[PDB]
Amino acid sequence: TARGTPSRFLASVLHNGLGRYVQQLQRLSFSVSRDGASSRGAREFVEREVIDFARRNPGVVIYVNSRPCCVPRVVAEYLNGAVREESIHCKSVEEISTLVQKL
Amino acid sequence: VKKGFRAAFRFQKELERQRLLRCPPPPVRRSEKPNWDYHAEIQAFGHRLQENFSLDLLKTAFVNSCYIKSEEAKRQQLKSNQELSEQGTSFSQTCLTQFLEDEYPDMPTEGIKNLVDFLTGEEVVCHVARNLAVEQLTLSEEFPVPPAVLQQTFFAVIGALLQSSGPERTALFIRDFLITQMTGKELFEMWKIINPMGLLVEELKKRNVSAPESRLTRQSGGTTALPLYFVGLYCDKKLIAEGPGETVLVAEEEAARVALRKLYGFTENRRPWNY
Amino acid sequence: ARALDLLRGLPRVSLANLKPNPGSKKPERRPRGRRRGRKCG
Amino acid sequence: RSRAYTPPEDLQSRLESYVKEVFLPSNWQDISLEDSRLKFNLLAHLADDLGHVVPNSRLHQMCRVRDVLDFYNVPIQDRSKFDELSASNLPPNLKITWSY
Amino acid sequence: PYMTREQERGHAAVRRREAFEAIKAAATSKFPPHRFIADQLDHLNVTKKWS
Amino acid sequence: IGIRLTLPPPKVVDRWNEKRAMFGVYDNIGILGNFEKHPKELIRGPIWLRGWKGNELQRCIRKRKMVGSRMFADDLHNLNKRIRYLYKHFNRHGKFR
Amino acid sequence: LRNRVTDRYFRIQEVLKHARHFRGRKNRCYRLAVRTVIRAFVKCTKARYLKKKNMRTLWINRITAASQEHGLKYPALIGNLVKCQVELNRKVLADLAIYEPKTFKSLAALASRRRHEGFAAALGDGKEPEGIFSRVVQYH
Ligand SMILES: [Mg+2]
Repeated sequence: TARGTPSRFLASVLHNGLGRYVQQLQRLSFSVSRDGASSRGAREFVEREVIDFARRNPGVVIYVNSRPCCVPRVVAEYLNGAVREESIHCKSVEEISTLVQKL
Repeated sequence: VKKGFRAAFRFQKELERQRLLRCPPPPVRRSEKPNWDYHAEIQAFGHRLQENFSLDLLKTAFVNSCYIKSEEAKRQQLKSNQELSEQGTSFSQTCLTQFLEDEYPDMPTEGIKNLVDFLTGEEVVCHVARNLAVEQLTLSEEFPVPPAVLQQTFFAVIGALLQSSGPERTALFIRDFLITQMTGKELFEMWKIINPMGLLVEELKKRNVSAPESRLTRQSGGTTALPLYFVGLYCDKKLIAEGPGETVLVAEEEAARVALRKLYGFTENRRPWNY
Repeated sequence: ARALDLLRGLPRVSLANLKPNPGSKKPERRPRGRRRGRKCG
Repeated sequence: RSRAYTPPEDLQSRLESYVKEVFLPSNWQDISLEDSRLKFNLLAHLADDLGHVVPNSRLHQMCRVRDVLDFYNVPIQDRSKFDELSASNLPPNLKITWSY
Repeated sequence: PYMTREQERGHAAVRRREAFEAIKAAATSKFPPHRFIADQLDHLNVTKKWS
Repeated sequence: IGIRLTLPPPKVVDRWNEKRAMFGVYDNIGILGNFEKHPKELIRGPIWLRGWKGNELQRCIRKRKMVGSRMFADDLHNLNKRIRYLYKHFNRHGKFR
Repeated sequence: LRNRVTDRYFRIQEVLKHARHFRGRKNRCYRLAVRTVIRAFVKCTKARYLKKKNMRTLWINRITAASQEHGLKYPALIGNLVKCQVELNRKVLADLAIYEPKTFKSLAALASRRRHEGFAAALGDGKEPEGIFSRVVQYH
């Protein structure tokens, strides 16, 4: 509830739309287990769509780390330093392409 | 002893979070943390700003002088920033003054010099460079990057951009990132003046207009601790300004600023910047 | 049988792939929670 | 032992050597292979000449030398996924490390 | 009223009968759905890995 | 606050144990051994419930009739009380009749 | 006990984290804190109806304030801006009262001139030419 949670005002980062639009996403960092059942949808994102995503946004540098993980993650880093680590554990391919385009 | 792994694994990771809310680590830069690739992140840098840099020229616009004097002192157990932050500072000190003079052709030489002293001073330009991810692409000696070095580095990026696309791209890149920083600001929040009534007399004598008469248009609660006055500034029975204030000398000093903002074309309802 | 050629591309059937027929296993209904148990039926 | 099989440019020719060594009439791409001696011999040559066996799951599928010809003019590519991605035109904002 | 009772006698009986015969053909066409080899072999995919 | 401050000692598990590697062998001894044995002559447990499944009233009535003659005396008296309880529960109480 | 609950610290902490800013024992003890977190969560969703209502009476009270500086009343302004086909809502009209008061002096003038054009039209009931600000722009 709003008294239990903080608040803020509506703001862009550096007046994001005035002169030019700067994409605020800086990095994306996937960690996908190769032999691992939870990353089975995220393995197909790295297969199918991580090349296609990396040409719609050239200002975002993408990392696919591919280690022994139990819960695959995407760590979305922004230009102002905020870090959103969302978990793509046992998601489909469709639920990740909406997850990553939302970040 | 209840058996099982998963609650003890959750609780171990939720005590590490409490170890960081009691003992947080000192800041390290993004370079010496995982997931980093410097020739990647410099390419991806320019694509964000929609600018075509030349990567030999942009890479050396991050190599500061202090970074170099640590590498050679560590080599007992590269070209600098300086050439490119001289062409990028002299240009944005001169490409900024051309925009502020075309938009406000009535501001004096003393004010526009102080407007460009604010847009190219350390406190706006190190808010621009920190949110454009310059602070993560610098090579420097210490961390967090001090604003002597970061104000220097950001203009070497403007220096690199000038030799990669010329002024007819760089006059945009200053208009979109430094000129936008004055939006929603008052004039004397940048150009801070002492005694605006002195500065208002001489501007009025310059335009061959007679003296302003301080005069009390409206007031309220003159014998309380919360008064309001409005002091109107009449130049031969026409008012050029009026301003409010807690006492009379506050309202006369502020109506002197209200006159200067109307004289210079820096009012609140003035025409916005065309982008 | 075209279905056997589909078995070539799929990974090998282990004991970690098995699944009953849909409808063969009903879910056991046990009295915990707001709907199933307050007076528990 | 590598499973990387490339169909050579001359597979249509080397097979006509190998039907003729297993037999020899015309229309040599439509012989029924219902003899097992005529199926074992033709398929034990083509493995030892090429290094690419017929799997047991595809063995009953090839009843014609039509059906043996097109098993050998497909390629089998056997690479890791790190080899498959890094040799597949990654855009320069994409880095794939592989801690394995 | 535009017509009387004698004029609207049976005037929608061809559509009213046809509307129920679609309600009746909706109700007499209940059956279990077709069951495929597609949804059964697709559970083998839960152990798909990389090489 | 009953949650452990250290994570427990690790569970190693030998998947190629002799019990696990040969699990299942001779479960099909009847249908391809000319039916000389049943698969329930492989099950090893209490003598009264070899090849036989029942609920708790069927189990204690069967354990009494088969092994009650050599049961311990304070352990037999618990069995007759348990049969007398599960008779009263299963025949007199419940939601469904 | 075959299997007992180990995750119970994390179920307490989903309800106690929402109660951390409360008074007394309803931030610490879970049995009291679960009845207040529920009651706080009931009030939060029922206040999506009263945020919308309490904003509008605040807009109406700020419009009644500013249309009385110009002599009108609230119903004489709002009903008459409709007859001029001016479909500005109450949120914008309270924004024009505060932030652009020369325009609110124009809308109070438009609403009053249409108000005088309605008295002067409905005196001679029957065929009389409409006022300038009484013509409707019909759309088809
Ligand atoms: Mg209860």
